[PDB]
Amino acid sequence: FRIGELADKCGVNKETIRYYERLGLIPEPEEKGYRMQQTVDRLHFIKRMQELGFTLNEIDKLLGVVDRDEAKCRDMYDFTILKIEDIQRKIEDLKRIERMLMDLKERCPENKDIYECPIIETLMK
Amino acid sequence: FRIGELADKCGVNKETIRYYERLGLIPEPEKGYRMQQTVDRLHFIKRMQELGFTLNEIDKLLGVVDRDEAKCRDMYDFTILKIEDIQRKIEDLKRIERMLMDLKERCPENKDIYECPIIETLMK
Ligand SMILES: [Hg+2]
Ligand SMILES: [Hg+2]
Repeated sequence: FRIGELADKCGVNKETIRYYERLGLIPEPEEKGYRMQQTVDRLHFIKRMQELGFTLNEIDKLLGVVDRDEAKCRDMYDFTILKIEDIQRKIEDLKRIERMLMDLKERCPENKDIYECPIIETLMK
Repeated sequence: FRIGELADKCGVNKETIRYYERLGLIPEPEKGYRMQQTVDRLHFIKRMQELGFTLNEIDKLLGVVDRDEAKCRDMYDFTILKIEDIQRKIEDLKRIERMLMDLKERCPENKDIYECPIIETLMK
Protein backbone atom coordinates (compact mmCIF):
# COMPACT_ATOMS: atom_id res chain seq x y z
CA PHE A 1 0.00 0.00 0.00
CA ARG A 2 2.76 2.54 0.77
CA ILE A 3 6.04 3.78 -0.80
CA GLY A 4 8.56 4.39 1.96
CA GLU A 5 8.61 8.15 1.63
CA LEU A 6 5.03 7.47 2.63
CA ALA A 7 5.18 4.93 5.54
CA ASP A 8 7.86 7.22 6.91
CA LYS A 9 4.48 8.17 8.45
CA CYS A 10 5.59 5.98 11.33
CA GLY A 11 7.99 8.80 12.22
CA VAL A 12 11.09 7.08 10.84
CA ASN A 13 13.36 8.58 8.14
CA LYS A 14 13.74 6.52 5.03
CA GLU A 15 15.13 3.42 6.56
CA THR A 16 17.02 0.77 4.73
CA ILE A 17 18.90 -0.31 7.84
CA ARG A 18 15.77 -1.84 9.29
CA TYR A 19 15.18 -4.32 6.48
CA TYR A 20 18.94 -4.50 5.98
CA GLU A 21 18.85 -5.80 9.57
CA ARG A 22 15.83 -8.08 8.89
CA LEU A 23 13.65 -6.09 11.33
CA GLY A 24 11.45 -4.71 8.58
CA LEU A 25 10.25 -6.75 5.68
CA ILE A 26 11.40 -6.22 2.08
CA PRO A 27 9.03 -4.27 -0.04
CA GLU A 28 7.05 -5.79 -2.90
CA PRO A 29 7.26 -4.59 -6.58
CA GLU A 30 3.72 -3.25 -7.44
CA GLU A 31 3.51 -0.91 -12.44
CA LYS A 32 7.01 -2.11 -11.51
CA GLY A 33 8.04 -1.18 -7.93
CA TYR A 34 8.07 -0.46 -5.05
CA ARG A 35 5.70 -0.67 -2.00
CA MET A 36 5.48 -1.71 1.72
CA GLN A 37 0.41 -2.48 5.94
CA GLN A 38 1.57 -5.12 8.36
CA THR A 39 4.95 -3.52 7.84
CA VAL A 40 3.38 -0.23 8.83
CA ASP A 41 2.28 -2.02 11.99
CA ARG A 42 5.66 -3.74 12.54
CA LEU A 43 7.36 -0.40 12.14
CA HIS A 44 4.97 1.26 14.66
CA PHE A 45 5.70 -1.58 17.04
CA ILE A 46 9.45 -1.14 16.59
CA LYS A 47 9.38 2.63 16.92
CA ARG A 48 7.40 2.45 20.16
CA MET A 49 9.51 -0.31 21.65
CA GLN A 50 12.44 2.00 21.11
CA GLU A 51 10.59 4.82 22.82
CA LEU A 52 10.12 2.33 25.64
CA GLY A 53 13.85 1.77 25.96
CA PHE A 54 14.41 -1.46 24.05
CA THR A 55 17.66 -1.30 22.03
CA LEU A 56 17.62 -2.31 18.38
CA ASN A 57 19.47 -5.47 19.36
CA GLU A 58 16.92 -6.42 21.99
CA ILE A 59 14.19 -5.72 19.47
CA ASP A 60 15.96 -8.04 17.01
CA LYS A 61 16.03 -10.90 19.50
CA LEU A 62 12.47 -10.31 20.72
CA LEU A 63 11.11 -10.27 17.21
CA GLY A 64 12.88 -13.54 16.39
CA VAL A 65 11.36 -15.24 19.41
CA VAL A 66 7.81 -13.91 19.06
CA ASP A 67 7.80 -14.64 15.33
CA ARG A 68 8.86 -18.24 15.82
CA ASP A 69 6.79 -19.26 18.88
CA GLU A 70 3.35 -20.58 19.66
CA ALA A 71 2.80 -18.55 22.79
CA LYS A 72 3.42 -15.06 21.50
CA CYS A 73 1.53 -13.34 24.27
CA ARG A 74 3.63 -15.17 26.89
CA ASP A 75 6.89 -14.26 25.10
CA MET A 76 6.02 -10.64 24.85
CA TYR A 77 4.88 -10.58 28.48
CA ASP A 78 8.22 -11.99 29.60
CA PHE A 79 10.28 -9.57 27.52
CA THR A 80 8.22 -6.66 28.87
CA ILE A 81 9.05 -7.77 32.46
CA LEU A 82 12.72 -8.06 31.58
CA LYS A 83 12.39 -4.54 30.23
CA ILE A 84 10.83 -3.24 33.46
CA GLU A 85 13.82 -4.72 35.30
CA ASP A 86 16.27 -3.18 32.81
CA ILE A 87 14.74 0.28 33.23
CA GLN A 88 14.97 -0.14 36.97
CA ARG A 89 18.69 -0.85 36.69
CA LYS A 90 19.19 2.34 34.55
CA ILE A 91 17.28 4.31 37.12
CA GLU A 92 19.50 3.02 39.92
CA ASP A 93 22.62 3.94 37.98
CA LEU A 94 21.34 7.52 37.61
CA LYS A 95 20.58 7.61 41.31
CA ARG A 96 24.14 6.54 42.05
CA ILE A 97 25.38 9.44 39.92
CA GLU A 98 23.01 11.84 41.62
CA ARG A 99 24.33 10.75 45.02
CA MET A 100 27.90 11.28 43.80
CA LEU A 101 27.08 14.77 42.64
CA MET A 102 25.42 15.47 45.96
CA ASP A 103 28.50 14.40 47.93
CA LEU A 104 30.71 16.47 45.63
CA LYS A 105 28.56 19.61 46.10
CA GLU A 106 28.38 19.07 49.90
CA ARG A 107 32.14 19.30 49.85
CA CYS A 108 31.89 23.08 49.18
CA PRO A 109 32.62 25.63 51.91
CA GLU A 110 30.29 28.34 53.24
CA ASN A 111 32.09 31.09 51.34
CA LYS A 112 32.12 29.97 47.74
CA ASP A 113 33.80 33.04 46.33
CA ILE A 114 37.26 31.51 45.98
CA TYR A 115 39.41 29.96 43.22
CA GLU A 116 39.64 26.62 44.99
CA CYS A 117 36.59 24.45 44.51
CA PRO A 118 36.62 21.05 46.27
CA ILE A 119 34.43 19.76 43.43
CA ILE A 120 37.04 20.64 40.83
CA GLU A 121 39.90 19.57 43.01
CA THR A 122 38.22 16.22 43.68
CA LEU A 123 37.40 15.50 40.05
CA MET A 124 40.93 16.60 39.08
CA LYS A 125 42.65 13.96 41.21
CA PHE B 1 55.67 17.75 31.51
CA ARG B 2 53.88 14.98 29.61
CA ILE B 3 53.45 13.89 25.99
CA GLY B 4 50.82 12.69 23.57
CA GLU B 5 49.49 9.21 24.12
CA LEU B 6 50.98 9.39 27.58
CA ALA B 7 48.25 12.02 28.20
CA ASP B 8 45.95 9.23 27.07
CA LYS B 9 46.71 7.97 30.61
CA CYS B 10 43.52 9.92 31.40
CA GLY B 11 41.58 7.08 29.83
CA VAL B 12 40.81 8.99 26.65
CA ASN B 13 41.93 7.93 23.13
CA LYS B 14 44.04 10.37 21.21
CA GLU B 15 41.79 13.35 21.04
CA THR B 16 42.16 16.22 18.67
CA ILE B 17 38.51 17.19 18.99
CA ARG B 18 39.12 18.63 22.46
CA TYR B 19 41.87 21.02 21.41
CA TYR B 20 40.08 21.80 18.17
CA GLU B 21 37.02 22.69 20.24
CA ARG B 22 39.22 24.81 22.55
CA LEU B 23 38.57 22.72 25.67
CA GLY B 24 42.23 21.75 25.95
CA LEU B 25 45.41 23.77 25.54
CA ILE B 26 48.59 22.72 23.54
CA PRO B 27 52.44 23.52 23.15
CA GLU B 28 55.53 23.18 20.84
CA PRO B 29 58.87 22.03 22.29
CA GLU B 30 63.32 19.78 20.33
CA LYS B 31 59.80 19.90 18.73
CA GLY B 32 57.23 17.74 20.59
CA TYR B 33 54.07 17.57 21.17
CA ARG B 34 54.12 17.95 24.96
CA MET B 35 50.84 19.17 26.69
CA GLN B 36 50.39 19.01 33.22
CA GLN B 37 47.61 21.44 33.97
CA THR B 38 46.19 19.90 30.85
CA VAL B 39 46.32 16.54 32.60
CA ASP B 40 44.21 17.94 35.42
CA ARG B 41 41.79 19.61 33.01
CA LEU B 42 41.28 16.48 30.92
CA HIS B 43 40.65 14.43 34.09
CA PHE B 44 38.12 17.06 35.02
CA ILE B 45 36.40 16.83 31.63
CA LYS B 46 36.35 13.03 31.64
CA ARG B 47 34.85 12.72 35.08
CA MET B 48 32.27 15.38 34.35
CA GLN B 49 31.19 13.24 31.41
CA GLU B 50 31.09 10.19 33.66
CA LEU B 51 28.77 12.28 35.82
CA GLY B 52 26.36 13.12 33.01
CA PHE B 53 27.57 16.49 31.75
CA THR B 54 27.45 16.76 27.96
CA LEU B 55 30.32 18.18 25.93
CA ASN B 56 28.26 21.25 25.15
CA GLU B 57 27.51 21.73 28.84
CA ILE B 58 31.20 21.30 29.65
CA ASP B 59 32.05 23.79 26.90
CA LYS B 60 29.87 26.48 28.43
CA LEU B 61 30.80 25.65 32.01
CA LEU B 62 34.52 25.84 31.31
CA GLY B 63 33.98 29.22 29.71
CA VAL B 64 32.25 30.59 32.78
CA VAL B 65 34.53 28.99 35.39
CA ASP B 66 37.69 29.90 33.50
CA ARG B 67 36.67 33.56 33.35
CA ASP B 68 35.28 34.09 36.87
CA GLU B 69 36.63 35.04 40.28
CA ALA B 70 34.30 32.85 42.24
CA LYS B 71 34.93 29.55 40.57
CA CYS B 72 33.67 27.47 43.48
CA ARG B 73 30.33 29.29 43.41
CA ASP B 74 30.05 28.67 39.67
CA MET B 75 30.95 25.00 39.88
CA TYR B 76 28.59 24.57 42.82
CA ASP B 77 25.69 26.13 40.86
CA PHE B 78 26.38 24.09 37.75
CA THR B 79 26.52 20.94 39.86
CA ILE B 80 23.06 21.68 41.33
CA LEU B 81 21.80 22.15 37.77
CA LYS B 82 23.26 18.82 36.78
CA ILE B 83 21.69 17.03 39.74
CA GLU B 84 18.33 18.46 38.77
CA ASP B 85 18.88 17.38 35.15
CA ILE B 86 19.63 13.84 36.33
CA GLN B 87 16.42 14.01 38.39
CA ARG B 88 14.34 14.86 35.29
CA LYS B 89 15.86 11.91 33.44
CA ILE B 90 15.04 9.59 36.35
CA GLU B 91 11.44 10.76 36.30
CA ASP B 92 11.20 10.18 32.52
CA LEU B 93 12.46 6.66 33.10
CA LYS B 94 9.82 6.12 35.81
CA ARG B 95 7.13 7.20 33.37
CA ILE B 96 8.36 4.62 30.87
CA GLU B 97 8.53 1.92 33.53
CA ARG B 98 4.94 2.52 34.62
CA MET B 99 3.86 2.50 30.95
CA LEU B 100 5.41 -0.99 30.70
CA MET B 101 3.72 -2.13 33.92
CA ASP B 102 0.31 -1.15 32.47
CA LEU B 103 1.03 -2.82 29.14
CA LYS B 104 1.90 -6.11 30.90
CA GLU B 105 -1.31 -5.81 32.97
CA ARG B 106 -3.29 -6.09 29.71
CA CYS B 107 -2.24 -9.71 29.02
CA PRO B 108 -4.76 -12.57 29.82
CA GLU B 109 -4.12 -15.36 32.37
CA ASN B 110 -3.56 -17.93 29.63
CA LYS B 111 -0.80 -16.49 27.50
CA ASP B 112 -0.34 -19.41 25.19
CA ILE B 113 -1.86 -17.63 22.20
CA TYR B 114 -1.14 -15.71 19.01
CA GLU B 115 -2.83 -12.46 20.08
CA CYS B 116 -0.81 -10.29 22.46
CA PRO B 117 -2.55 -7.17 23.82
CA ILE B 118 0.86 -5.56 24.33
CA ILE B 119 1.83 -5.89 20.68
CA GLU B 120 -1.65 -4.82 19.58
CA THR B 121 -1.53 -1.72 21.78
CA LEU B 122 1.91 -0.67 20.55
CA MET B 123 0.79 -1.27 16.96
CA LYS B 124 -2.10 1.21 16.97
HG1 LIG C 1 0.53 -10.60 25.91
HG1 LIG D 1 33.02 24.48 45.18
